[PDB]
Amino acid sequence: KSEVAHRFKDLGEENFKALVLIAFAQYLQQCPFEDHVKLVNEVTEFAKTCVADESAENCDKSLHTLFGDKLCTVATLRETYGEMADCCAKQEPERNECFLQHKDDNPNLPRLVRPEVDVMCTAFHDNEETFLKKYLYEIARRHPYFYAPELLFFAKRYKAAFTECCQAADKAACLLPKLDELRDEGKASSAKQRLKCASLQKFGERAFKAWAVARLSQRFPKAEFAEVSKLVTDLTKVHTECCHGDLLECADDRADLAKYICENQDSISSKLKECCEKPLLEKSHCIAEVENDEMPADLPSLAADFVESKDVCKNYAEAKDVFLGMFLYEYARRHPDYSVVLLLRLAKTYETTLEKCCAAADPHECYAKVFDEFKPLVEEPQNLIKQNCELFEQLGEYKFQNALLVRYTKKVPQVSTPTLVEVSRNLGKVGSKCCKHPEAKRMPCAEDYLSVVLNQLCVLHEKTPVSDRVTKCCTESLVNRRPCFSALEVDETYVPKEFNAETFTFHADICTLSEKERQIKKQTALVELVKHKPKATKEQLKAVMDDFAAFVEKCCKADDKETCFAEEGKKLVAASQAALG
Ligand SMILES: CCCCCCCCCCCCCC(=O)O
Ligand SMILES: CCCCCCCCCCCCCC(=O)O
Ligand SMILES: O=C(O)[C@]12C[C@H]3C[C@H](C[C@H](C3)C1)C2
Ligand SMILES: O=C(O)[C@]12C[C@H]3C[C@H](C[C@H](C3)C1)C2
Repeated sequence: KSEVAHRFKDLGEENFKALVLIAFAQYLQQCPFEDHVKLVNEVTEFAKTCVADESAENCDKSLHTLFGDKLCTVATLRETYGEMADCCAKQEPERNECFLQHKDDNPNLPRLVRPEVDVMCTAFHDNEETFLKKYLYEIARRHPYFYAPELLFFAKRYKAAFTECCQAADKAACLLPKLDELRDEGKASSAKQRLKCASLQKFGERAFKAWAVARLSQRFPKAEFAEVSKLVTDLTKVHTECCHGDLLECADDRADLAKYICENQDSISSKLKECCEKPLLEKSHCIAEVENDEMPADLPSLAADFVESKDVCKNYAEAKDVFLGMFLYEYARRHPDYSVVLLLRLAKTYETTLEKCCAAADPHECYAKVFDEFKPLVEEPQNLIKQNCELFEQLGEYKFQNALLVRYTKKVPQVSTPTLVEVSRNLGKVGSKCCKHPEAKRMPCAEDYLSVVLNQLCVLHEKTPVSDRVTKCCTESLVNRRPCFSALEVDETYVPKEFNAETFTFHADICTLSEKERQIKKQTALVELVKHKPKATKEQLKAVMDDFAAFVEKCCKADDKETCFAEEGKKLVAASQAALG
């Protein structure tokens, strides 16, 4: 057997060459692109020898062996990576483990600049393969733990955006939003992978299994508990392995679970047919994104099994996690309109009540009201969504963002201005996205996107802590994270930042910036204004922002923009200072 031949045949040459590029860029993060292209060509040539004849020299070696051997042939391995060259002195599997240990998650490479649209469209046009591959390389070496097939899926979407937009009348008006959306989707995917892994370390496999029970049950509600339970057990093993970070082992684990699911469609879901006709590379991806199946009609209420039955405490006590899993399965499959975390809150509530009540002489009487305890937990996120979507509709995206900016600056004014801006804007984007869903779809959508916004915040904060309240929210159970953040109040102890005239000076270019860059400059100033006058009322802030808008309208219409911005700017600042007192 030749695993390399098998992979080449299953993936196809184009996918194989792209995944080899990613694999090498993620380990050899400092080698130039042209060196990688040469590694990829040599691996591909060799793979083709194996495709032609699985008995040919070296074709029977394992992928790990061949990949390691290839890394160890890199002439500059010691000069560039130091310790990582010491990996070559090991045999397998120690060698591969040593390579994994020496990938660098923060590699100190310059930020990837978005060039001008015409520059990008010209290069895309002039050498499409090089254009796309080089950026694949740039991103992969900066995100060495990003799962390589997912990276490849994104690359195909980028390729599609350039293909469409570079042939359009207004290239920029077509392309830039598509790049913005793909940037966000990429970061959401990246953050979800990090979430799952840190969660698995920080909270244990039990927590992750509860999450999976809830999510799979919503997705595959016609599946029986034992089937959901098997998928949960395998999914946990898969995520366990993928977090260890060996791409091949992770891929085999994912492909095995995808094969299982596809051979078992009739006992899992009616929505999988399309996914299960895809080639191996895309199958597991497609399954992970499948829409929820329709739930069975005429499912009974949970009262009989979970409250009224004389056997609740007996069934619970004999196998606690199994019985709670059943509860979560039954609740989730009936509620695809709930967030996963909401379902976990309800399961945790159910658990807390059984633990208390099953020790009493009359358990039945003590847990008789447990379903009533669920009502306020469900209503809290439904009501927050309703209120936020109504506010979003009244204000529009930009002013909604500004309302959040003001409120979150007052809550946690120690956070850096850029972070407050980025978070507030992203929360507004969650509003945009999720408020276009009907009520039924709103809570899962908000959970997913908020999870990435709050994670991006928590990552920043953990690297540069500024607030004990934020620390607490970021380090609590991920279940309680969003309610802990919702419980934040205005900071009563904060000392106003001292006035700085430069902070509130604006220049003529603001008139001609993109809407996004103009917005970010205004939002920055708004945060600074709140940090300076954290007790300003909504009326007072609105008066200042209205003057600002008048000021920008007047100076952007003026002939001599530099002097208007300077002179009208000084008048604005002085007036505003006297208003806010
Ligand atoms: C503030 C921007 C988001 C727009 C929608 C409001 C979000 C409300 C939180 C919904 C609950 C998410 C999941 C949960 O914690 O149960
Ligand atoms: C201390 C007073 C100096 C502040 C002067 C005016 C500050 C401008 C407010 C920030 C931008 C408003 C946002 C907007 O309306 O788009
Ligand atoms: O494997 C593939 O087909 C490819 C490999 C690269 C270049 C181009 C666009 C993306 C990324 C998918 C083709
Ligand atoms: O700015 C962005 O979002 C990016 C930055 C680089 C890499 C990739 C494709 C292009 C160029 C746009 C993402």
